[PDB]
Amino acid sequence: LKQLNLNNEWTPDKLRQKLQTNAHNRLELPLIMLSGLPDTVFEITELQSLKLEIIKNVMIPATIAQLDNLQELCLHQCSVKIHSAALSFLKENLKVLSVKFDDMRELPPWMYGLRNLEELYLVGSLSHDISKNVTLESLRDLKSLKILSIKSNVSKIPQAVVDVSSHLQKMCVHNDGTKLVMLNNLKKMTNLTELELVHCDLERIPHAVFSLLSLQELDLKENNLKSIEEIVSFQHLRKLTVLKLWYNSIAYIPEHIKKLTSLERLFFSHNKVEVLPSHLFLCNKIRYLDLSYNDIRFIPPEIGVLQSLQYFSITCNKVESLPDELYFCKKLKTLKIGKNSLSVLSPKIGNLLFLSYLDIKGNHFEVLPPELGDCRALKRAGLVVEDALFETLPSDVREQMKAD
Amino acid sequence: LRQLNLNNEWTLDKLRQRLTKNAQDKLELHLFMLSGIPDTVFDLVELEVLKLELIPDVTIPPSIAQLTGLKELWLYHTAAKIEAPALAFLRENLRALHIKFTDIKEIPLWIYSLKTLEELHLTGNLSAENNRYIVIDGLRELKRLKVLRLKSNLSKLPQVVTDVGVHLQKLSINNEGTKLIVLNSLKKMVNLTELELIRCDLERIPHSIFSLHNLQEIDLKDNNLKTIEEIISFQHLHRLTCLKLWYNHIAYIPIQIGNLTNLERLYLNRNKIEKIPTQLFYCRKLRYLDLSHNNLTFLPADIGLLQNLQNLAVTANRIEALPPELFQCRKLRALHLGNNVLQSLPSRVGELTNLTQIELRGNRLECLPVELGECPLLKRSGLVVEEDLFSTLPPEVKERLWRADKE
Repeated sequence: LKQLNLNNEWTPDKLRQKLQTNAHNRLELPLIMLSGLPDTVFEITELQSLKLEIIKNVMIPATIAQLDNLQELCLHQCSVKIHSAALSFLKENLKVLSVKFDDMRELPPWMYGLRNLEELYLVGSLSHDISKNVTLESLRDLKSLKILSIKSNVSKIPQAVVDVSSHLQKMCVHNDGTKLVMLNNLKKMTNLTELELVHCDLERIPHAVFSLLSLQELDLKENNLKSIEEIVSFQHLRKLTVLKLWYNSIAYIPEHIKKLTSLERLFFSHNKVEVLPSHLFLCNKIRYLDLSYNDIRFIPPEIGVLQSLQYFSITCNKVESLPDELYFCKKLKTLKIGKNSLSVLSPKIGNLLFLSYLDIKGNHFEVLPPELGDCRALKRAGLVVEDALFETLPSDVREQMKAD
Repeated sequence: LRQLNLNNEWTLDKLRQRLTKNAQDKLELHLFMLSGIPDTVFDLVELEVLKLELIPDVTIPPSIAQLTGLKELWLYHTAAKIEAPALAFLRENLRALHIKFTDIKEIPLWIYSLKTLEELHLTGNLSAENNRYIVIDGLRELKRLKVLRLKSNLSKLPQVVTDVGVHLQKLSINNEGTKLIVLNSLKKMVNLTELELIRCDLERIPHSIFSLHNLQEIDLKDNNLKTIEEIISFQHLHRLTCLKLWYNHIAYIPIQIGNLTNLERLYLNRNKIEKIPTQLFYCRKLRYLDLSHNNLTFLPADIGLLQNLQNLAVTANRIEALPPELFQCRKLRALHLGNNVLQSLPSRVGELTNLTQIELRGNRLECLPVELGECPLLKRSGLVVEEDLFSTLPPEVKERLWRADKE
């Protein structure tokens, strides 16, 4: 009767109305707080992604073999059951999975019989006995898994990840105030390329990250890095171009930055840095450097070395002096110097040909120079400023600027 | 009592709301699990498509004459019992008829007596004992037939359809992976204009496809052709302007397609093309080009030749950098560039004005350039991208885009 009601309740036209897209550009069916799964849903064969939210006591029939176009499955806070043909087909076809385990049993045990699975979104929560989750350490049956994002209060990285390190590539963990420990399980990462740890309460960068020899990027989000002294081994991460250490507490930046020059993306926004050294800008390959909402006293002139820079954010700083060598670097596409203690915008600013973005919002300026016309890629939107600074262009310059 | 109750239950008012529109923009009502056709349904006079789907053995009354605009009937597993006045009205009015059946008895015999019928669609296996291509012998009575879709899993085209093909202009065959025995038997339908072999699993092109001179659109959907080698003979097809070779194992494009200069809608998507070559761009007439879900190494420079290109679709292919020659053309309208490995979008997109939508979600897109705001036709619905990447744009240009969007 439940299944008959489901088929009767939801006509295929209603499902056409429900059809939408998702965060991964797939045809999604958002099913919210349903009694079950109708067969009318499986009658749709153009479907690319299924979204089942708190639809519990649900058994997946063979009828899902109708829709071959599935690539993503969203099994959110729902205890789902299975059938043999469904196991075979979702072993053959399903690749992207996004489940939420509000309850541990609301995580079903059959995710791990698959092999074609590639993306996994393990949002939810976990208890103290982390290692007892045999559900995690069955991903040895998964061969194609490449994306793993676990938003949970996970203190110990499981031996599951240790086993699946050969083919896994991306980590995204949100502990939300929970300390992460037992970092040997992240040491025995070998082929991993991306690591985004959020609120893991890692006081120091472990030797786990340096044991990784092919890490494309690292995120130490919401992690209390008071000092950065283990960067000496960071040279082993030759693939490391992204170091997004933002909202952090790095009080000063040492010479150890010379260990790696392949670094390209560098986010130290809201950091505790007081004065930049002479030793950051030696690594000329850096293009993407962030110091947003910091409190730097002033900018030393060694910034002239960073020529291949294309992004230099120091917004909301206490910087009162911008030397003209950052204006000398013309490859600097983005350059955000907003809400600092600077005085006057540089008159010789039109020399920067490739200056796409100059966020200098809230800076205490007096009068804009007339050489903004010489700037090829700076706009009113790009040069975000208070309006009493916008009102300062000469009339012929207004005629040339309203027409860009 | 049931029919009288149904007339009361399904009222004209609720059915006016039930009225919807299809892809052909035609007012239509979908009758699902109805006991019969309510008289409130037949009272409607603005109806264009009446959907008798799963209506058990319903007798059509003469009041169908009230359906003056009625041109489309889709009898889906619905045997229609009809009498002489309704027959006359359907013969004089009705012109398109998509009969879906699971049995020979489900197919009504009066559908072969309609004069004005021009579009006829069959779904359901037609291979049977002592009835193979004999039940449709009444297709000779139908002289106005122009569209004949046969989703019948048939192994060979019937000869009665070949005699019909003198006046037939469109023949689409769906066999669901069954090889249709061509034997160059389609040379009789010289009037054929759109041969859409859907899921025919041919794996080759027979000579009858390029023997007829009247085909403009030839879509070999899921025909599983390994090598596209019969395209040299298609240059005699001056009418041919839409050669949709999607859903095949074409692993490489030979240079010989540069012979076919008349092509406009070359949809070559969902294949394993390692690369579209420069000689492929030798067809400057190409206006619509689809290469989505392919194995391209990159996108060459000779795309600057295709000045008429409007929608270039390379979604989920392997293109690392966008060439400026792509932006050299100004007629681009729908850029399906999402799910790619595009490192960044060049500012030359500001040159594009006809661009009304561009798929930029996913990819390796570092930031969206401000020049996207220079495009007038582009709006928020057109510019589909992640929220953070959209927020990378300056606030005021985003406000401009918002204001141009909502109004």
